Amino acid sequence: MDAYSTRPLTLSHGSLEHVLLVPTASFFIASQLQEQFNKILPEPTEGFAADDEPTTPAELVGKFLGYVSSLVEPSKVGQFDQVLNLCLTEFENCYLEGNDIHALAAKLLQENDTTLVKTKELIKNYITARIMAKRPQLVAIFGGQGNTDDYFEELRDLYQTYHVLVGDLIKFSAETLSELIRTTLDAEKVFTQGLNILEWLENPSNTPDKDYLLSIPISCPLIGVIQLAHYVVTAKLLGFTPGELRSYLKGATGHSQGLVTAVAIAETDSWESFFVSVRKAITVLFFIGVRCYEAYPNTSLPPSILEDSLENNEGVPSPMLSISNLTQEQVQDYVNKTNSHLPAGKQVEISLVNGAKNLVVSGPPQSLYGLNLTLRKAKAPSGLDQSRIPFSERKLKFSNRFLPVASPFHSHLLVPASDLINKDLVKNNVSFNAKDIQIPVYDTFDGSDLRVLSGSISERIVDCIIRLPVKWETTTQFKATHILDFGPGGASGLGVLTHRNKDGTGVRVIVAGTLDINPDDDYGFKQEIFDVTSNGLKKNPNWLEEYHPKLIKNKSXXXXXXXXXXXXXXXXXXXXXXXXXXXXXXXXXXXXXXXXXXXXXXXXXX
Repeated sequence: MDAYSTRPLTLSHGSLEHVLLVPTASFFIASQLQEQFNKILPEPTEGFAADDEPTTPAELVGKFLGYVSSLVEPSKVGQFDQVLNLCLTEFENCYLEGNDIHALAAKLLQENDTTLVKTKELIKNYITARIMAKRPQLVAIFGGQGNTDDYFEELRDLYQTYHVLVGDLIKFSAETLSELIRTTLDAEKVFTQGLNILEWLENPSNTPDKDYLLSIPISCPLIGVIQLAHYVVTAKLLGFTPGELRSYLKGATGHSQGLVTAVAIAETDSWESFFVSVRKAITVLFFIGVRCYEAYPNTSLPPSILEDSLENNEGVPSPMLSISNLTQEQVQDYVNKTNSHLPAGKQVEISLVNGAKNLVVSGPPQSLYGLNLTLRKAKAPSGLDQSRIPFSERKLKFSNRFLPVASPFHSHLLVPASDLINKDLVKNNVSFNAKDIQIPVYDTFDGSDLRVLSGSISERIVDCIIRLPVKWETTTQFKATHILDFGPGGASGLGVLTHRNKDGTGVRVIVAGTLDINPDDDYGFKQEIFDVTSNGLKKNPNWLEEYHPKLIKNKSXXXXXXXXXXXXXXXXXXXXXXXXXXXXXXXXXXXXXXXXXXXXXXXXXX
């Protein structure tokens, strides 16, 4: 038959072995849902309604037959089992020819209309119907506590897009976190919304409110599942085990809420050493959030503070505030004045030095709001001063919107949860952290190899989160060519903010999403291809320093140009060219042939 509706493509007439089963296909995608989709095709042509490109209905039929299919592996009768295979195999050498159809997402971003939200289904209509009852240098960086204001819906846009690669691990894990609530007693009263996360995925109706999805021991453990499930995605996409992913690594160093996710994943060989090492990751972040929340509880803020936080567009004043693009220890004076008027119980300290400019500060939120008060002083409303002597008298610029962390990590006041949680991690049998880490993971501060046990390493894991300053620049210090990210949420989580720090080097690609913004950090399809290694600028080694010989060996002649306008005017600049220079000559009053016949009054003496 044919892939109809104005862009025809063949779907094999089987000569009475498959011509008889297509009447159970031909009207079947001729539903009114595909037939009210086709009067929109003449005048507002193909803005919607796939058939926008002739692959898009053949995968929509490849959706539809495979989704009203047998739907079970003890297969409902072979009608809805075998013609799926031919409706796969026909496509299998029609538009990919090997090369793993995430490359066809690059083909969708180069040939037809620029759709991504449509592209996500034709991933899913392939890969889910791929499993319907037939047919089975690198530095990793882990995110966590990013600038990602939902932190959960990307898992919702993981389970929705992917059902093959993630449906296994959730059945263990989503039970397992609910299998931990009764263990530590009175953590239930810390967890007053219940941990059946499955129905949060099953419906957006009783998916809970996002701020209480933003409460810390809801945010911190599931984010690690996203930085675990995507690692199974590429293992399932590249046909690999995690050891075959751990074989192809040289970095594997991530942020605070993903460093310990990178810790257990380095000593992970099999799929069978996987889920036993997932419990290294569940029982930390579950216990991490429950210990610090008891140390500093959330309080309802005085709403007198809540007004002026809106006019400066700082958002909710949640106790984590970063600054933008000032040099350090200027603002420490403003810390020094505020910590002077503060008593000892609520003094304020700077957590992070992430990047050369941005500095994260954590502490009590009133005093964090109190820091804004003197930082609303010395701050311009962004008026232009590059006209009159910018680099001598400037009033500077800021951007200090808040961060939605509901427990002030990397601080000093939250000491007793540190020594308490490692008792809790002693309590269950998982605190080995032996030498079995293969890839040299670097620290979130001063990246030692960390196979220097007699550290009892599942004790360092927590003061690295709640005690320690990070200084993220010296965390990297790599020798790579490209960099993995597993940023939990968008093209925003700790990949773009790392990108300023490195130059002359990698064009790093992340796994989450399929967007692009510029040919700087493009992603979506570099994980699943061949014969296209984009290594961009080497602005150091490449473009550096060289003089140069002639055809018969000279020196070029010596790069230092010269061209003024009140000295150079005549044949007394001719001698300036006589030694070794790049002489220019203009602005000689009149241009009425005088200084023009005079050009050859120094061109013959040149």
